Amino acid sequence: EFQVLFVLTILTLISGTIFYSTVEGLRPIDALYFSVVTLTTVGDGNFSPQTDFGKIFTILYIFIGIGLVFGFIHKLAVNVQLPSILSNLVP
Amino acid sequence: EFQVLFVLTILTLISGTIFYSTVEGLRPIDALYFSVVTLTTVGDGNFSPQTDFGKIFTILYIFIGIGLVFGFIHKLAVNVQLPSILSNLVP
Amino acid sequence: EFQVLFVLTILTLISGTIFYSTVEGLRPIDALYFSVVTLTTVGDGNFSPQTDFGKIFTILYIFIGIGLVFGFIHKLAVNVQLPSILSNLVP
Amino acid sequence: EFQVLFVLTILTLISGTIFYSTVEGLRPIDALYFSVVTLTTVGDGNFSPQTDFGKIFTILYIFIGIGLVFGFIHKLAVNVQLPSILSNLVP
Ligand SMILES: [Ca+2]
Ligand SMILES: [Cs+]
Ligand code: NA
Ligand code: NA
Repeated sequence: EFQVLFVLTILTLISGTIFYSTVEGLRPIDALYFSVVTLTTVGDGNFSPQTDFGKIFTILYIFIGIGLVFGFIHKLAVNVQLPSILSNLVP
Repeated sequence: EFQVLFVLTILTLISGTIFYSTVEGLRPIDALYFSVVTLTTVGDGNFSPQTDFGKIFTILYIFIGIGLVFGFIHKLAVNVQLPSILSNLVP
Repeated sequence: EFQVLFVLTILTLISGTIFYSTVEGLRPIDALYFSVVTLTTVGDGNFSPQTDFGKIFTILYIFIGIGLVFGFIHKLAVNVQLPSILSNLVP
Repeated sequence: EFQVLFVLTILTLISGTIFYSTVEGLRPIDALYFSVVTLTTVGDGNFSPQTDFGKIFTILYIFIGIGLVFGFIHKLAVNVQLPSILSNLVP
């Protein structure tokens, strides 16, 4: 579950990294950063896609990627950080 | 369910597209982009409504549209991407 | 329930409106707009508090106000828009 | 529960405050502010990490910290503000 959500999140972020570095001309790390803050809804206060292709892609990317990213965050905390903390609350 | 949430999400986005292109003078694609990142809470780091009508509309648009948009995202992932992935996890 | 969440959301937004217009010097509508996009997590890409008092207040405002605002959105959609749409799905 | 989530949220914010003030050169209050709006997904419309170390750290910080911060907000409202309001609804 967590492994598949992890793999799935990685693939979605790789696609965004390739898209923004190619179409929007961002350095790969900046494309990855933009993909991450976009799908987590944090957003970036400096950059917004400048091309129409970039705007359309971003719209579709958000709708398809938000659910998955939050599912991963949802499990990464409930099935990986909770116990590591819950079990660690046992005297 | 997914079909109605899909239709309902589309109508909400069409209203925002018409509103921002008319009152805030945005090109339609930019108005659609702003509507999408606003209702998904991603936000835009470059544009904020410049008119008071735009600010009031945005406030009301957020309260009314956020629930619907996330319900759609909630189903688009649970009832359309999960199985397509879950059923695909079957050896 | 919806009435109390509505009243409670209004009071929280009035406090933010008074705070930002006084301490950060924003016009009331801009202070209300900032309060709304902050508590809904949309954010504003143009304005961030400029004073240390404003930054501290914003931090506390977010932690205390986010839960309430989303509870209101949660009910405004589940107990006020769903049926109005659900009951309207009945042939 | 609320006490542990409170302590855990504080430690996560202290780490971000130390990181951004050191690597990104922000004044401590600005580093704390950035950490808070980032983990709550509000975002900041003015500042984005300028260094690659800062961008990578922010990506990891978001994935690890978002779940915890929202769990805290989730309990701070359900187990600390609801009753204080619910019990106060009793004539
Ligand atoms: Ca900006
Ligand atoms: Cs945001
Ligand atoms: Na958000
Ligand atoms: Na934002």
